[PDB]
Amino acid sequence: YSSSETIEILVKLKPNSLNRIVEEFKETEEQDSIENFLRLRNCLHSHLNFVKPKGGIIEFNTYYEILYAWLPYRRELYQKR
Amino acid sequence: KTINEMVVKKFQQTIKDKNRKTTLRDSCSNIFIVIVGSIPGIEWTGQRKDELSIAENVFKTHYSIPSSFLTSMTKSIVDILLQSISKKDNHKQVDVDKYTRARNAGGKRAQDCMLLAAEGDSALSLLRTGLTLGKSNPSGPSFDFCGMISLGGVIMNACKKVTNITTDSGETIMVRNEQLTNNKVLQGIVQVLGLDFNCHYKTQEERAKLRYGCIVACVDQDLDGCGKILGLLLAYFHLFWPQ
Amino acid sequence: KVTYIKISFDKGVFSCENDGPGIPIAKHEQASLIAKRDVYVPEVASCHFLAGTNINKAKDCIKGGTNGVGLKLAMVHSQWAILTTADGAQKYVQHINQRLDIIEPPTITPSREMFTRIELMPVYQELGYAEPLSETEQADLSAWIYLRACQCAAYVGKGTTIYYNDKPCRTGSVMALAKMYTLLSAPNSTIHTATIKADAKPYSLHPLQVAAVVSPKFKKFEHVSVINGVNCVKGEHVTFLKKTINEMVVKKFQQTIKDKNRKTTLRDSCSNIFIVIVGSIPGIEWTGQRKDELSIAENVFKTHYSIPSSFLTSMTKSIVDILLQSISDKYTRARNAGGKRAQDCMLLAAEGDSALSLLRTGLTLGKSNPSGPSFDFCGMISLGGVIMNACKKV
Amino acid sequence: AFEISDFKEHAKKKSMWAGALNKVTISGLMGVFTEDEDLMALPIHRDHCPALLKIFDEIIVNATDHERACHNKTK
Amino acid sequence: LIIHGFVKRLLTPLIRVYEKGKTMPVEFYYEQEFDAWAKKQTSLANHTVKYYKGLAAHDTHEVKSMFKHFDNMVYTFTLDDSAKELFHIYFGGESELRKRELCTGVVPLTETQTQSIHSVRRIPCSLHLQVDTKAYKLDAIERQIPNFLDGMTRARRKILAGGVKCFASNNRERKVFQFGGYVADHMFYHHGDMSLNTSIIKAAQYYPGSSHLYPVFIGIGSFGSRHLGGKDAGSPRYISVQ
DNA sequence: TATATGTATGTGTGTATATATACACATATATATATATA
DNA sequence: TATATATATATGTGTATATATACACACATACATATACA
Repeated sequence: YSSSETIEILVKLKPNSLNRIVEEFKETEEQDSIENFLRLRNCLHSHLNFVKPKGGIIEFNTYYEILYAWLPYRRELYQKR
Repeated sequence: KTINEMVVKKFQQTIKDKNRKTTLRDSCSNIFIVIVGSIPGIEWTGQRKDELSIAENVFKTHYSIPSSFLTSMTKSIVDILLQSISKKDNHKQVDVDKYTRARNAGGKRAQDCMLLAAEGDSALSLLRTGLTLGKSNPSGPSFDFCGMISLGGVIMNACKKVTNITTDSGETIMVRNEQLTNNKVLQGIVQVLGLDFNCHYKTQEERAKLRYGCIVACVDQDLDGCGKILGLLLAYFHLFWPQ
Repeated sequence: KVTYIKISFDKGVFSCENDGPGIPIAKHEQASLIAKRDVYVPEVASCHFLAGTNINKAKDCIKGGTNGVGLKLAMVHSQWAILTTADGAQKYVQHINQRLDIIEPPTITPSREMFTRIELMPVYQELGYAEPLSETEQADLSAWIYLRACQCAAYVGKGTTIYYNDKPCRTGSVMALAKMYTLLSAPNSTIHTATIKADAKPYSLHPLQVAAVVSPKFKKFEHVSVINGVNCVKGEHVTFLKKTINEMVVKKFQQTIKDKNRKTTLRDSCSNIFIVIVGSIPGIEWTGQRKDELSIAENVFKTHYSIPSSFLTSMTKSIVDILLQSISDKYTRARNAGGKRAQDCMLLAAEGDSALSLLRTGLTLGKSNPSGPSFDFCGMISLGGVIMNACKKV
Repeated sequence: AFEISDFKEHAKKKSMWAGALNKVTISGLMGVFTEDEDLMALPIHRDHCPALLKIFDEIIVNATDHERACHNKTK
Repeated sequence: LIIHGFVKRLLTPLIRVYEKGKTMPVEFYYEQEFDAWAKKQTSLANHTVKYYKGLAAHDTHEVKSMFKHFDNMVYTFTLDDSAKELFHIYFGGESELRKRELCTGVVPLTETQTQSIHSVRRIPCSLHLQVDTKAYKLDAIERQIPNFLDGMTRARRKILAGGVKCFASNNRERKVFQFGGYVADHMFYHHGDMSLNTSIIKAAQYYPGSSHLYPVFIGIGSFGSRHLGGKDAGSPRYISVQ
């Protein structure tokens, strides 16, 4: 029953199966049993691999490295304009 | 070979497909025969006598199979052949291409559902965008009583791929062409609405046996789409079901 | 070793010559005691029924011969025949005439040659033919013998050339045999190949070579078998392949079909198959002297042999394609492709269709490029965009 | 070694006379089984010896041969 | 068969340059060779540089002059003993060999190897895999991985430059295929049209969960939804950008 | 008879490489199909 | 040999639908291959 930009999904269960879901799809403290049943989490796993000026791959470890590499180019561009 | 020759003849007779070619395996794979008696002058391929040796023409020249037996046999075999023609090649299948059914098609409120037949797939993208205004349009339609299907570009016309045969009973009949029979779009839309070619749909308990009871053509407004293919769609429904 | 088998058929006369050790040029004691005169081994081998070196066949023996009868059957249907055999020190010539009624005494000379030759004229008239053979009978018989020689050439070892009427016989592989049999029904077709091996001796000593074509225009199942050198037409080796292919075909048909209810049998599975099976099987038996049908327990193959899965998969794929099809390119051949000057030819594999337009424009400058190439030795084919790699898919 | 055989030893050693002299798979092997006053022809899915069945067959066909030979006769 | 001379290839120009007056063009086979050539010049005001994308872009006099010298320009591959390691690096199922190789650029080709290739007219497979295949893989990294300054690839940078140039006078709408023809003409794009139009479409999209949170363009028409992942847009003759 | 444990497939994203198909409209020509003649 | 069908092709300017292949890697689904046993 979804909208154009809003999600609304409706399942139907056969009777007396919620308790089997709870005892069968186990719950850790990182994800719920209902979320384990209905595929309701994912990992935000990154691969920060860019190209650099004058050609060539460069591989960063975190987004702070990308920001700190970005800043001096803009600084020098203001100086020359 | 004798049974096969008769089976092929009567199969092409009985079939109005008139093109399919069957061989001896098709003819004979449903047969169990017992043959008992004496044949003078035969020879064998060894002491075991597994295989007798003879010129085929001995039987072509001298023997005749009674025609009543041949006829009975051919009848039984062609009955099975037509049953396998109604099955096998034509067994259980699936929905049609680029088709979104409504939730209430062919049910207790079947008559109050629409088929919004569009021209391609970008139009169906527009219709999917618009039939899913969830709470921003409480007065608009949705998929509870509306469906979608594509017209495949330009409709084939049926007003010049069909022939009249005035029967000797008096009431004339209207036979389609093999090209018109095998069009995917028209086969798809007569599969969706559940139409019938030998029903005139004159009373209401035979119009209640349609899978949902109106077609709505959502076509363009340039003359290529409002004039041409809407006219050919009107011509198709005129030529086969004007009621 | 036997390095050649020369077969000839000309003006009715039929001849066959091999070059291993000859038949022993020696007196046969018991045969002479029976005949009350001097009888040598070739005379026993050619004129004494139920006589030969296979009366006591081993369970591992893969020779076709077993009965000590075949050669005398040839002699008994010969108006005249000549057995010549040499063992490296002597040559032995004996003439056997009038359907084994006149057995001339042999002539023995020194020779350093080593070979065996049977040369004979059949009794064509007594057997229903014209005397001499008509144009059609002659052509039919030559074609049939030529076929048998091609079959030998696929069955025989790799140091042995098969000649028919002095030309060598091309078909040294089951693939060659498959192509020969399907040149008309299905030219330019895909040949599924397998070497069916066993793990226990004696069977592991004798792999079966198999080539199969699968075509929608094949009307019934069909096999050609050379087993132990015999062109036999019935045997449980065929059924072994049929049943294995069928089990896989049924599995993948129910998988691929979302109908999920239809039930097909072996005739559906196999009626589009043509198979050639060539090789040796130890311990088989026959249903008569003709050796039309070999006799064996089916479990011999269930226990010992395995059909490679790649062949089964390929076959099942082709067959299931046809099944679903029944329910419901870009190659300019060169003029000299596959002939006598086939190695003088190039194949200009282009990348698309506009490239082929360029190349066909270029290879037709007939007199603006008199030193250029043309379609007499050059073909064209499309690479279809980007080639699949095999290094990640093997 | 080149050997000369007699009929007797030959027929004991060689399959050309009656078929295989051991059990092999015989395609289409059938038998008659009685199920409560009904005869049914059923497959025999077990290897058997063709020569063994042939020795029954040879006598049986000799008997039916005699029957045809005498059917238009006094005895 | 690679040992015994079975795999062969032609050798065609990639760039021809035509001098005014003279009757012989200058043929370059690699793009960086032409770039190093054309940077050396001081006045390229009367030369006509022709890029030949595929081989079906070759005119009639050019194909006549290429087919008068056909056997002059066919080459043959010779198999080395060091070639198995290079065929396992470039096309094997282990990616870390390919990461470890492809840091450094392509090794330039020496003079003895050049004269040997152009004289005895044969090619070692390893000398091919360490120039052509490696230059391709570096090019594909350039085309398919973003720059960390602007965040956009090569194609999207051409599309932004051509969009600033196109809509300068007034911000009047264009179609997708007409704007794609513009950015393939003025930004010197040397590839197909279907991929460029797909790039323009996916550069214009904006829905919850799209790639771009701050798109370059305003899309006008049907540009797809969350549900089919933005794979349910219109054809490029229907939809517009701005 | 459950358990792991090492095998094998399988879509998916952006930027590339090379192709495929249905329909409308008029009129002249065509090649095999058909009665009934007999 | 005849009079008669019904399907079949090609031209320009139009209307609509598509599909393999490369490249990396986190993730999902399918056994299956043993190893204690039982």
